[PDB]
Amino acid sequence: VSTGEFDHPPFQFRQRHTFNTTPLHDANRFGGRTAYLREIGPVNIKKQGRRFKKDPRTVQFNVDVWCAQQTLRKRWKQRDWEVIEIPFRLVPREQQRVIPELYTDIPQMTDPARNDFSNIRNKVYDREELQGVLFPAAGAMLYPPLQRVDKQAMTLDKYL
Amino acid sequence: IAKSAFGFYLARRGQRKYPFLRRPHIKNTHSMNPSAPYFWSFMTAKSQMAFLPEENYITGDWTGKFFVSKRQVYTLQHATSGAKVRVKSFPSIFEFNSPSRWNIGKEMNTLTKPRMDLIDEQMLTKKQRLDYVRAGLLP
Amino acid sequence: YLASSNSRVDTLPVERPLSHAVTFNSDAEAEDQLKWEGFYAEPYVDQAPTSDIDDMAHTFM
Amino acid sequence: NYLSEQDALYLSPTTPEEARVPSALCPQLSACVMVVFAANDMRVHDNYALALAATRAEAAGGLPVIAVTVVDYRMFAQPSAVGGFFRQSPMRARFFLETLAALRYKLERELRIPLLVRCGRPEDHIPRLVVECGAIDVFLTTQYAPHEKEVHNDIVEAINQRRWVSRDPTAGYKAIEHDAPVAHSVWQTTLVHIDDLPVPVASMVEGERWYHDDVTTANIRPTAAFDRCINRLSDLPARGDLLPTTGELSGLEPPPLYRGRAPTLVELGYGSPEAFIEEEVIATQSSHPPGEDAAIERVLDWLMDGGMTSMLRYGRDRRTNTKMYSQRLSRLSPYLSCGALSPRRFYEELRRFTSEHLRDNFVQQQYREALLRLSRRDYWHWMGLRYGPLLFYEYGPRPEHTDDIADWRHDPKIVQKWCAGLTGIPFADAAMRELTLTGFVADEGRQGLIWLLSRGYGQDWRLGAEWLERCSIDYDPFVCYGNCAYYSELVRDDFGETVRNIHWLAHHHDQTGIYVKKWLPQLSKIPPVYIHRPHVLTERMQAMHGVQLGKNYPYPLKLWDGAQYTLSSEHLTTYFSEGSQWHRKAKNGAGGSGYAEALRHGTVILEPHQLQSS
Amino acid sequence: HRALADSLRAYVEFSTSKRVEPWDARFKPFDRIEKDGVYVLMRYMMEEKLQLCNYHHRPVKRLFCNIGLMGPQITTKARWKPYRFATNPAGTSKAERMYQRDKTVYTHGHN
Amino acid sequence: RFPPTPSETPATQDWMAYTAKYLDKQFTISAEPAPVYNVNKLWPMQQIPGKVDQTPFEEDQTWLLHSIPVQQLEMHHHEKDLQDLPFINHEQFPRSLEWNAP
Amino acid sequence: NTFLTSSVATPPISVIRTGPKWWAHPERMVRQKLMYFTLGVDQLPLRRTAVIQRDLQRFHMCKPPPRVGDSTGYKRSRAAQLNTWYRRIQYQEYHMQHLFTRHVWGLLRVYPGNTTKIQGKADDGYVGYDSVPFHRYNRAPLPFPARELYERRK
Amino acid sequence: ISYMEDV
Amino acid sequence: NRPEVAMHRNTVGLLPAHMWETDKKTGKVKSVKDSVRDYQTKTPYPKWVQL
Amino acid sequence: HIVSEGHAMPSIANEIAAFALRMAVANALVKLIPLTRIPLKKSGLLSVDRRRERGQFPGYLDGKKVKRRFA
Amino acid sequence: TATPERFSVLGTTHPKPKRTGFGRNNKMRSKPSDNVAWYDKGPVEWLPRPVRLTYDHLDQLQQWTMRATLDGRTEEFNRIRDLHREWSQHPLMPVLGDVEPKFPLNLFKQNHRAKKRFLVRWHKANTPANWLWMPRGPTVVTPLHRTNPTQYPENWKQMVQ
RNA sequence: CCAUGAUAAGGAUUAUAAAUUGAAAGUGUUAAUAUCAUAAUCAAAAUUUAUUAUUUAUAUUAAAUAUGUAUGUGUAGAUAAAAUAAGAA
Ligand SMILES: Cc1cc2nc3c(=O)[nH]c(=O)nc-3n(C[C@H](O)[C@H](O)[C@H](O)COP(=O)(O)OP(=O)(O)OC[C@H]3O[C@@H](n4cnc5c(N)ncnc54)[C@H](O)[C@@H]3O)c2cc1C
Repeated sequence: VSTGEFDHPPFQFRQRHTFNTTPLHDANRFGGRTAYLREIGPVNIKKQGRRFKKDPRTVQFNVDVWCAQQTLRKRWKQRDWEVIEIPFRLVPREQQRVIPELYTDIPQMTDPARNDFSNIRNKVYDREELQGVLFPAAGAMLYPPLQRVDKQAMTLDKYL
Repeated sequence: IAKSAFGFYLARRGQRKYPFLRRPHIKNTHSMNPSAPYFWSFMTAKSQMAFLPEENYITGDWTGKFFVSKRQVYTLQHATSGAKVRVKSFPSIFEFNSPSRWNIGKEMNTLTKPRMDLIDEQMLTKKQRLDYVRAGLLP
Repeated sequence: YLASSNSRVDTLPVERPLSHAVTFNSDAEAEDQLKWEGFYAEPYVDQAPTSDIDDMAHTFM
Repeated sequence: NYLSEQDALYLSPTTPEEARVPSALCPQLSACVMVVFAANDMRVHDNYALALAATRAEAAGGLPVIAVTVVDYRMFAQPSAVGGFFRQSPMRARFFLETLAALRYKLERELRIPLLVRCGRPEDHIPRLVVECGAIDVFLTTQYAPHEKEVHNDIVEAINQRRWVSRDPTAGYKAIEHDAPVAHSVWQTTLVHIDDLPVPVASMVEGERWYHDDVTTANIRPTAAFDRCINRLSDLPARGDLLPTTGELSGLEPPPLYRGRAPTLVELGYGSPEAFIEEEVIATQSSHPPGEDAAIERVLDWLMDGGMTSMLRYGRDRRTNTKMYSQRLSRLSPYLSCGALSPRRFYEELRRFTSEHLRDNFVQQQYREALLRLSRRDYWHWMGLRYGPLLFYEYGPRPEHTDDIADWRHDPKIVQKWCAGLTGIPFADAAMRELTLTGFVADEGRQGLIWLLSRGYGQDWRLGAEWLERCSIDYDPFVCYGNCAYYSELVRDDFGETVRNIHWLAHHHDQTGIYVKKWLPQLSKIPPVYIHRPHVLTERMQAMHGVQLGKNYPYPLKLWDGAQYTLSSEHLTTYFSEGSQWHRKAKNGAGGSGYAEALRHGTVILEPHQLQSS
Repeated sequence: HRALADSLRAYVEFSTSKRVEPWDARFKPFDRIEKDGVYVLMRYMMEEKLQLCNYHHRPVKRLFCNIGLMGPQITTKARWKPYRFATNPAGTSKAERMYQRDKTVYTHGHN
Repeated sequence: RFPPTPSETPATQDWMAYTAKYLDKQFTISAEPAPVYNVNKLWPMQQIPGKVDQTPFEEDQTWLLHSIPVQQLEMHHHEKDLQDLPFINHEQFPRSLEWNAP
Repeated sequence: NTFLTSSVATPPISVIRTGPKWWAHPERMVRQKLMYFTLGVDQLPLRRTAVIQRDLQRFHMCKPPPRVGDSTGYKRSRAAQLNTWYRRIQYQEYHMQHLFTRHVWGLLRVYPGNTTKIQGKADDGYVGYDSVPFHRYNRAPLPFPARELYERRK
Repeated sequence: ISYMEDV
Repeated sequence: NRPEVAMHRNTVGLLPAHMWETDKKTGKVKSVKDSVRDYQTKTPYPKWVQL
Repeated sequence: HIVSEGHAMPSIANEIAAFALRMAVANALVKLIPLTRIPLKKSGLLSVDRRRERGQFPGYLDGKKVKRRFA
Repeated sequence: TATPERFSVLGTTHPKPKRTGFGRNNKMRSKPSDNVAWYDKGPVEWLPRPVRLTYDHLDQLQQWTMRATLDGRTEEFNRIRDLHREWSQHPLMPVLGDVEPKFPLNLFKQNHRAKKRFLVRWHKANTPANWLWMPRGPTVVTPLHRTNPTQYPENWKQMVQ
């Protein structure tokens, strides 16, 4: 669910800047990208104006591609991780299996045997645990080990 | 009022709206539209690597063409050879009697003005002359 | 603000405010008071007078 | 200070190189016939002086033709005789400047005749410009108004002997010194030229009816010959070096000093536009754009729409009451006043339209009524010429007819309220609002306003006349002052329209109240019974109709008898006093537009007058 | 042919000539005094290249993108003057300049 | 194809390398610890190895400030061009839209 | 702020007669209430508008009441009086919104649209980067920079 | 009747 | 170069000043001289054509 | 839990969709508890309104409800 | 090709005269229309422009009022509250017979332009300055708002003992 | 040219209800009258003609070739549309 507007408003009478009504291409709809489809000033239909900006189909395609670019940039913002190849033997137990290609089988689970019901296509491993396998010749551990917090420890949250 | 055979056969049906870029009779009245920054990207092939159209070359054992095609793109040889170059246009034809080097690489339809500003004062009727005067096109 | 002479008639006559009865003996009197106060008047604002209709009739004749 | 700077720049004993008319390369084109455009005329389609210059140049003499014009600084921000009104309000000055710009554009782009604009005294500028340009013959139009007849006489006298001026001291110089000119004056202001009237002006019988009789037998010169003479200027050669360039046509750079620059309103001495701007509701949807071509288009569109009903209702031979709210009436008075549209052109166009649409039997009556109106304007011109300076004196031109008129009285508060339009009479309010906001108000509105000021209240008629001069953009001196005197009972002439009461005019012309409702929409709820007398309403009716006297609608200036005893301070609602809205309207605090506005908000004042507070 | 030569000349001269600052001095990023804010960064880091790009809107926006130290602040928060307002010469001080441009030049609104 | 790929730079791969080369020249570590295996920056797309190429832009500004054109002429599909238009839907056979071909 | 185009002003009757579309829209109403609350003044006009408008939209679907027909016209006069009173209350709310919005923009150093007035430091009206080369209401030219209503430093 | 006020 | 990519790379060297006559008072192009008879080139076709 | 069927849109934050959700919840509650039917039916919760947006028609200028220009 | 200075037929083409009017059919004038606002009547120009308020504006206002409260500057708060007190009084109920005028209806030819013109002019005249229905001035009594800044909670030090 | 017929547009009184707000009175092409009739798209084309909703000032020309014109106080006259999932008494 998104609150943004994916649809280009239909062409109708000239829209005047007022309450409830704004110009169709007033630098605010669909971001500032409407300048690509903006033709300012009074224009003679007889011998002025590019028709591709007046074609509803083309402007709908352009706003669709702009929305797709927004979605792609936000997805890549989410994608903080990177993918590294491992030859199937240094991977953890949860990966020593056959993973079907994307959009080819039922969305798999990460070993539901031990009450782990995550998505195998979305699980992300941290660098600390895989530091040894990723840098066999590094010698000294360049990345410090991840200091895990003990849940059984008696801390302030447990009402000391 | 344009006079042609298809005028009687077909009907304009008023100011009907056609699909985008799909009008039946193409009349590129904007071929001669000038644009200095977009000189090489207006009414011309999009890619500079593309070869010249087939209409710029002679294919078979021809005997002679009265006029060359509009899409034929002006080249250096058109001016250097000093031959006869003609392009079909209203009313009859336009002949390149002033060979210039500033139009090399542009299409002849782009060079020729489709909608000529000149208005004939001879074939104009009394009512039509009055209409043109009222519109301001004629004194 | 100018005044007006109470003895001689000035060149510009200005009407004094009208007096209306503070008590009404009859419902007919109350209705007349409302009618002449304009309570029962249409709130429409005149934009074209009957003179236009009369001129149309005269031209038609 | 701007006038002093212009005098130092142009009127110096030696003209600087930055302000020099370029020397003609052709010895035969060195001489050029000159024509000067006055404020009376700003047209080139029927002006007599331009045609005479064209025919003289094509006959012999200097083939080039040079057009000049001078915008005087003495009639824009200077105080009037009394009341300190602008001789031309900011609106009128804007209209005049726009007309001048349109005329200059037409002259320099169609006829290719340069128009040299100067700012300052025409008597100082014109003869020196003629000497500098080496003009053979200088043509102009006859000016016969006060402050204008004298400048015309000074100009012709100076150019007769090739006299000069010298900066501030104005030391006249001789022809010999330098850094056969003859002046021709042609009469073109009136519809019918002098010497064409069936009776001489000196022996003309005093009365508009007799002139209406005369004009039927009078003849009007056709404009085709003059149009041909003007058109010949296109083939006639002219000085091309003075033609405008593309840059100065577009306004990228200021025009060269020798070609001149039109003055700006701020520099002319107005100073505080926010004080003089009026923010009120405008009801009329028709406005007159400056320009002779615009005037011609307006005449053609009015004839096509059929505005003859304004002249006379169809089938009504008797003259009928006008309707000011309507858009049908022809608003050509500003054009006729500014000279953009010639009365001869108006008459010939109207006669052509009538001849075309002669099938209807009433168009002849419409045409004759319009010709009667034009003849009335000409009659007022002749009356102004007959009276001369005697008209502008106190108590009108003819004091013997003003025995019944009481002694004039002067009240700054009363005249300020009348000018602002805070009168209790809705008809007077609407007339004043139209006169102030719009370019002009109708004839009935002018009559009502002037009668209310002069006779209704007792204030001096010159105050109302000068306010009409300030506001009405269709201002003609003789016509305005003569009508003011007639409707103030200063020129008491029989066999003419009777002077009528303000109440009479309101009840007659605007009976239903459409005009009053349109121009004072806050009174829209008032029934047509009480539209013209909102003062006579009880508290109950005021509450039910949503208008409170004083708080919302002002009380009338002239109260009824006994009102002073029964009215308290709260109801009166003084509008002009210390700390009031009118006082704080202007940034400098000197009140606002109205009484002594030229003295209060005038940066440059040539005359001292009297300047005192309250 | 004559008009095409003139239009090419005018377009090249317009492209080479310096234009006005394309950023609005009335909005959040370009509001600080010239001695503070993003103006210090502009004057001490990217001042040299602004003269080389001649203050055209596309190169200045691209340089602001590439310089970093601003992030998305040039689009999410910053605003720029319109297309016909950003093409005025270096010193204009007048609104009506855009209508003073030559009309016989067929440069498609590029002075 | 657009967007065009700008010319590469040596030490723009990571902040460590950028600081080491362009900021101080005294940074001890040359670059971030690179795993011995191959890292696919653009995971869905298999790009030709040894070729300089970009990745989908993280920032919004570059998306609308890049040299990305817009649709001007009619839209052409590699297969849908046989069907003239959405209005002129050319169907060879009156088969079901949910029909399957086993 | 983001809307810098010259705008056309509709009559207050035209604004009010619009139902829960723009004038009575809950999103705009709650935004105005939040602005009033942040300023710390009571929302009496806004609440008086809301209590009328929610009942109006609740009863908009049903038919008008059957009436025998008042000879004196008292019922019609009372209905007109109530309608006018509600309209004037909504007028007061509209004016309050259009005044406090300008005041808040002036306090926050927000440049408004073309041809509008902020009582703080812009009484003539603000015109900047308009399609016409003049104020279009004073017919006076404007400098190439729009204007500087506020100082530079924040 | 939607809103009624004592004053 | 077209405007959409980089106008700043345009330089005066691109313009052939000898092809047209330039006004002195305005910098406009008054006229363009003939460019056919005086034009001499050694490669009307690319050198690899060789007829 | 609510499952959307028919025409799916990103944001359904509109009064029509809210009415549809209300009707679905009321019907589910009636099916779950029988005696709940009386208050909901008397308050009109269960009643369905047959109103729908006018279908497209190219003869109209916008396509829905406005004709074309007449001289 | 050495463009000759003498064009035979190119110049002689009856150049089109400049457009006279504007708008529809190039015949609209430059009259001051009904869109003109009055910047003198009240702090807000009448027929106000459609100003729309955004949540970022609300956040900026919250930050500004936080800064003002933390810095102790209360003159803006006092002036805002006084302005609200002056403009936010309860409208008195109109007396019987108070109704805004309506435009007459005709069936043969309804002029919608005049219909909207009358409404616009009437509302333009109906400025907030002359809104007699809304109580204003110092003579009114407001038993809902604090009359002076002295009794506001920011001056709490005074009310002691 | 003329050479029989035939479909359209054009809302004013049969209503709530378990329901649709588009008509038959006729619109170029179609089936009997004849008596020089080769007028027909397969591209790149020639406004003078009633019956047609165009994008208005942060970012603007890449693929079949596709619009260089008109900034001028939301501005005369004349005129168009809607009471159906919308909000009007
Ligand atoms: C106090 C006063 C001052 C006036 N000042 C002027 C003035 O400065 N300029 C001016 O042209 N008229 C003046 N008049 C005359 C009258 O006001 C105008 O003729 C008319 O009202 C202008 O509006 P119109 O063009 O729509 O009238 P129309 O009747 O449509 O115009 C017809 C033309 O006839 C002439 N005309 C008609 N009636 C008169 C008249 N009574 N007196 C003189 N000429 C007339 C004018 O040239 C006018 O333009 C004045 C009248 C009065 C009572």
